[PDB]
Amino acid sequence: GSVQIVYKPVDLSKVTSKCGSLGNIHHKPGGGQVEVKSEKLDFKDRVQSKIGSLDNITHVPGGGNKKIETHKLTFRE
Amino acid sequence: GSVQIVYKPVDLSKVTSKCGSLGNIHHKPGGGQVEVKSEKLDFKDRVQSKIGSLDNITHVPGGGNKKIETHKLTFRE
Amino acid sequence: GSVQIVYKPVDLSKVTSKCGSLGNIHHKPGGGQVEVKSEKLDFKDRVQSKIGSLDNITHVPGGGNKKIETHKLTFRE
Amino acid sequence: GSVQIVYKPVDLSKVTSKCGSLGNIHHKPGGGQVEVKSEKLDFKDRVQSKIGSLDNITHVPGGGNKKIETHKLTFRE
Amino acid sequence: GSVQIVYKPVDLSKVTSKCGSLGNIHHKPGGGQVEVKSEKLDFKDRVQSKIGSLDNITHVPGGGNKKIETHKLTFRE
Amino acid sequence: GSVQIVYKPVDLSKVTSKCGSLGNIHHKPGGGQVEVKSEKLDFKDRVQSKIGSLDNITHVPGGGNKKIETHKLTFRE
Repeated sequence: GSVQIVYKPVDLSKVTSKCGSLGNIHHKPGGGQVEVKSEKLDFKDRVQSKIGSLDNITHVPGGGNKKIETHKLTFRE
Repeated sequence: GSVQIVYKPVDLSKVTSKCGSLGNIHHKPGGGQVEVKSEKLDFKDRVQSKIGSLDNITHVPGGGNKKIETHKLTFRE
Repeated sequence: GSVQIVYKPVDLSKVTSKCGSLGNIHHKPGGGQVEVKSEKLDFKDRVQSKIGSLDNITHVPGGGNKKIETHKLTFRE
Repeated sequence: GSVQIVYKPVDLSKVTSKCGSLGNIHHKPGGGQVEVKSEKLDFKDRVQSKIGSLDNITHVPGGGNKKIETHKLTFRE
Repeated sequence: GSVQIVYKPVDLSKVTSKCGSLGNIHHKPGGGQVEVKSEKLDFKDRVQSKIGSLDNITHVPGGGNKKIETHKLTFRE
Repeated sequence: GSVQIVYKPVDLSKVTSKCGSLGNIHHKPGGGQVEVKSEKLDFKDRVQSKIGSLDNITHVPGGGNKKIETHKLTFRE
């Protein structure tokens, strides 16, 4: 029993963004309140949690192009 | 029993965005309240949770092109 | 039993962003309050948590292009 | 009296020529005579002149694309 | 009296020529005669002149792309 | 009287020529005669002149791309 595998993906792909300008951008979020009251917190076994936040963000990329690839090859016996 | 596999995907694909300008953009979210009251929190076995947030975002990419590929090949016996 | 594997992915991919200008950008988030009151905190077994934050961010990349690749090959017996 | 002028022409123009081949080209102009007889020549005040020529030309550009722009802004008082 | 001028031309223009080959090109101009007879030549005040020529040219550019721009801004008083 | 001028031309322009080959090119101009007979030559005040020539040229650039720009700003009073 002979197994022969060949894996030749050939990728010539271009992700591009030509952008003349971005210009003025104003972010004016109003002030807020986030009150939380909890008596107990028994976190365990890979628990990820957030308890109380106010997130203000201005993410402005001059081209935010994102390319994600994933190659995977699994062989058994 | 002989198995012969050939894997040659040939990709010549272009994701593009030509954008003359973006210009003025105003984000003025009104202030809010997010009050939460919970007595107990027994989180376990891969639990991901958020308890109390006010998320203000301004995501402005001059070209936000996103290309996602996934190649997968599995062989058994 | 002979197994022959060849792994030749050939990638000629370009992620690019041509951006004439970014210009003025104003971030004026209003002041807020994040009061949290919790009696107990029994965290264990890989627990990651945040308890009380006010996150103000201005992430402005002149080209924020992100390319992520992952090659993986697993052989058993 | 206040004058405010903004001059933002945004040009994203491409002049291109894809040409597989040019190949053989033969120029065989027959010999000629250009006899001129003039008694006087009183040239003055920016006079440009040619008196007697035989012009043989072979202008072969592999892409002779020519882009000409002109921006002009004049302000008085 | 206040004058405010802003001059932001944003140019992202590409002049290109992809040319697979140029190949054989033959220029065989026949011999000629250019006899000129002039008694006088009183040239003055910026006079440019040619009196008797035989011009043989072979201008072969592998891409003869020519881009010409001119920006001009004049202010008075 | 206050004058405010801003001069921000942003140029991202590419002149290019991809040329696979130029190959054989033959220039065989036939011999000629250029006889000129002039009694007088009174040249003055910036006079540029040529009197008797036989110009043989072979201008072959592997890409003869020429970009010419000119920026000019004049202010009076």
